[PDB]
Amino acid sequence: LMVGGLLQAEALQPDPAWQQGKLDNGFSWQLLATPQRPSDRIELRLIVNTGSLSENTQEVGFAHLLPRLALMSSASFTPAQLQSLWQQGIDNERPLPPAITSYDFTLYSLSLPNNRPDLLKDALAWLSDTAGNLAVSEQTVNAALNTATDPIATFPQNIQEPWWRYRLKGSSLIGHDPGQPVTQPVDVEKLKQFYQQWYTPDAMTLYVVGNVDSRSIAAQISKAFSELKGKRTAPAAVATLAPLPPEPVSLMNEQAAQDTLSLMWDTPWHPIQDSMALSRYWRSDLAREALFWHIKQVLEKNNQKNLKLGFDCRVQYQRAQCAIHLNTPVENLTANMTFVARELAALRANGLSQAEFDALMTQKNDQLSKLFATYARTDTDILMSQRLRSQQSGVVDIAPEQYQKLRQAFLSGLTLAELNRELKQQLSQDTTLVLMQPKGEPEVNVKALQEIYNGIMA
Ligand SMILES: [Zn+2]
Ligand SMILES: [Zn+2]
Ligand SMILES: [Zn+2]
Ligand SMILES: [Zn+2]
Ligand SMILES: [Zn+2]
Ligand SMILES: [Zn+2]
Repeated sequence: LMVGGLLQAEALQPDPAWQQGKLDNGFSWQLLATPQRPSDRIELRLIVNTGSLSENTQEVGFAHLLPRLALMSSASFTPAQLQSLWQQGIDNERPLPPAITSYDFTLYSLSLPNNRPDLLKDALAWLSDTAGNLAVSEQTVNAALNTATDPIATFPQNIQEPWWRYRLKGSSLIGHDPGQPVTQPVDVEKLKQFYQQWYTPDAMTLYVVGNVDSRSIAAQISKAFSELKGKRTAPAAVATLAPLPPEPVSLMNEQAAQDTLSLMWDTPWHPIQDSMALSRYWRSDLAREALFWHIKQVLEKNNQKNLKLGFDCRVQYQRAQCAIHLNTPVENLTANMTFVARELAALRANGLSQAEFDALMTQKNDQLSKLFATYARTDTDILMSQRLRSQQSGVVDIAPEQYQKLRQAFLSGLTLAELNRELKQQLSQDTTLVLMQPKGEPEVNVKALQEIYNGIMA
């Protein structure tokens, strides 16, 4: 017995449900078998770490063009077979385009019916044709440029948004719009060289979610993709944004019905490495949720003329963006902004009441109790999008039993004082006012609006 009287956190566990492997050429794959979704569609995603940032000025639009070629013709397919695949390759809801191209990636997507081994074979053949034997010729390029529509999407979905144009300023993404048309006539030889340079197996990951046979599909993936050649000499491009400037701004927008004033915060994102970071993230997230929740409730009890409120957070380009959106006619803007700003001032100073906190925590405890019920009811495409979001944005995916344990301990440990301090800290960082106006609406003086706002927040 040691004579003393008055004298760590566990490692986070990656979710072992996600089986992973690497082929000898560096091709990566990840598989989530879903026997709880035995009849749901099989989702396949091929991410290639090649986007518009890979393009020099003689290659503008090349990354966006390549996937359209893959829809004109594919080496393993007759026209009839290619059409048959794609007629049966789109999800029943939240359908995805065949490919999405962006600054630092291209994403190919197929959604197959359940219990169709033939279509799984075809899907893998289409994806391997695309990955290593893309049909790049004068004939396919001409055909692609003469389509009535553009089946290839971008991320962000609308690069032309005045908000996006503003947000892009000071970044490395300028002059690399991912959906730009190619310069014609196309140097087909240069296009093929670009494809061979940048479509290398070490820059690819295949993801599969569904009630599949994990033993046979691993073997099929190896046989489909192990012959790909090439290696990147440098790390793949990573798209990064500059910090959001602090100044208020008005942006005219041609699709807006009415104004949206956004109260925004933008900060560097630090991926969660350990349990302590996880807890800090959850405290911050819950404060954000609490505030939105509280304002929504106050609004339901105290109607404000023509106000609709929105709230969201995203992690993208290594930045965390959290926004409160006030959708309002311009005639009601100052009143509606004042309504929200007075809530923020009160929450900054005093936070939640104990009763409000206890309500919140009952609700969060309820949601946690529903964890596995929610999971069982989750469509394979949602499982897939969650995984890609985790992977692309660096937001950690942990074993669900560990999640349940750590989240329970977070909720049971959290005090009013702690949540209110987090609220105070968050709201003590100045917001950034971003006003979107409809085209044709007289410009609002956002400096004046900022002064009014500053008055309330004093
Ligand atoms: Zn022509
Ligand atoms: Zn396009
Ligand atoms: Zn938003
Ligand atoms: Zn309040
Ligand atoms: Zn689905
Ligand atoms: Zn277990």
